[PDB]
Amino acid sequence: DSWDKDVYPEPPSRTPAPSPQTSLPNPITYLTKAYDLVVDWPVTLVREFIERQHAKNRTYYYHRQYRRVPDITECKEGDVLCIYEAEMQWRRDFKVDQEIMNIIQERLKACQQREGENYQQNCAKELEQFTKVTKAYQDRYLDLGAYYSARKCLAKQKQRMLEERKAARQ
Amino acid sequence: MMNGRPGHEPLKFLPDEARSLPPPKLNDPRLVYMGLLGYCTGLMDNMLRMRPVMRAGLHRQLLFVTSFVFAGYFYLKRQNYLYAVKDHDMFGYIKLHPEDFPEKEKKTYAEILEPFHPVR
Repeated sequence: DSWDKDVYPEPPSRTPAPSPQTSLPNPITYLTKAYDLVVDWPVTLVREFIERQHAKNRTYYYHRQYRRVPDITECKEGDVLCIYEAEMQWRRDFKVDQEIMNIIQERLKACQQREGENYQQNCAKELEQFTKVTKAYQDRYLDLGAYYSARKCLAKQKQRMLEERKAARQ
Repeated sequence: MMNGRPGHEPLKFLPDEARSLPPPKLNDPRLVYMGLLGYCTGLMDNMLRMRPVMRAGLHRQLLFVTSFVFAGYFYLKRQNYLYAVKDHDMFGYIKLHPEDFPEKEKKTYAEILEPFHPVR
């Protein structure tokens, strides 16, 4: 379980206790007990052996955080070095935002499947987060072309800010 | 267009100012390609005269490769001199006439408003 509930929330399961009002045996319970004893125990033993071997030959890998280079806004046009660094960090942030959108979509699908018949009521916050992140994504990356760039994103943001400022005049 | 420059001695292959420039390293792709062209010239000559393509005329192939590398080296040194003196004259003219070549200040991508063309 590398994943954490902070980024992939899951409500605690509330399963009811059995109430076997009938006298018949339960083939589901018998098959689950036999399935555990026959399949789950050897698989658990194999995985424990594998994990013991991994703990013997344990190694590590890291994350490689990048630091913020100067952006496209604060250096002169025609300077290909600053433009290159700003373009690379913008493409990096673009890919990160793609995966943020993927995380929100996974969260929404998990909410819908977990709630089932009550998805129209108790998935309100998941749908609200999905709508807000969709609106922000549409504000920053939507109309950019197949040659999307930091310069094009900046031009779109400046046009949107100009329209909002003009609307705020009246 | 550079024949009328001051100090142009006529019909001079390599003036002494060329002696100020670093020569080719004698194994650079221009000269290696010139030697390859000489070798191909020898092979094509053998095939046209209907001899064995490489088994025959080893002295001819050696002379071809050597002559191509030799002439290519001296011509390459001359061309390096010509390009160097063209760059020198251009930089000197820039320094002589600064009012015709202003150091234009470019501004950042925070004042210019590039129009945005959506691709809906």
